[PDB]
Amino acid sequence: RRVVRGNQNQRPEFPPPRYNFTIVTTYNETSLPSPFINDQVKIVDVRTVAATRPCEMIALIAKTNVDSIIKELDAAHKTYSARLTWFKITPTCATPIHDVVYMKCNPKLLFGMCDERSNILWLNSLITTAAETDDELGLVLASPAHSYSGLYRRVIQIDGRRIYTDFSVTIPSSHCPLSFEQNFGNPDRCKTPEQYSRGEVYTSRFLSEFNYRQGVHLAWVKHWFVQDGGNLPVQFYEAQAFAR
Repeated sequence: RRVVRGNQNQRPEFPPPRYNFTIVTTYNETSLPSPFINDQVKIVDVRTVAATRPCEMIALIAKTNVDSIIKELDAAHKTYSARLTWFKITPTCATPIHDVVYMKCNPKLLFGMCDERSNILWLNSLITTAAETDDELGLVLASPAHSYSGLYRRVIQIDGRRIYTDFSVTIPSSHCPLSFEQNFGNPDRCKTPEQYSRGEVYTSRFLSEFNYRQGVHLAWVKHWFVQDGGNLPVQFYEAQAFAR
């Protein structure tokens, strides 16, 4: 288990928690449904994202209809379970890079505001340069390398409904010395359509936990990016307005 270690006087400021949840580190797993689209037709929101300078921090963000599904369960007066999974997708295989399972979700509230969740899973080589956005549905990527270029797919599962968003990402060719190479295409983590179909993909077997709430994880990712020389885009600043 990854833990953050070091002197208190080197911490960033942490925004207050959004929702007090319990990580059920012992919950027993189900295989990952295939992210490939074949026999179940889906509408997909397709976005494009391009970094314009080396080591640029970027965010994969797109409004979805997730609330219209959550609030259908509210009108039914049903709590629900959910799953969030990010993939890097190629025609031959798909690599899950972030995966979370949610239980006892109150549909009066927003996505992710659920009493329980699984371990919060990440590709281990992304933990210091990646985190969720504030509503837990976006992905922040610090110091990408050129090899990050390609197709990213987010699958949100709410009860028995699924939402797909694709991001076509371009990163320029100059080298970023702050980056980590993810080797996204490695067959240990890049799983074929057949492997998903046969029910054989279990994220606990190859992703790693970073069981810190979003506000703490992103605060650290932004702090480490700047302390290593990165130029933080104003998009990732917080509002102080007139206060303090």
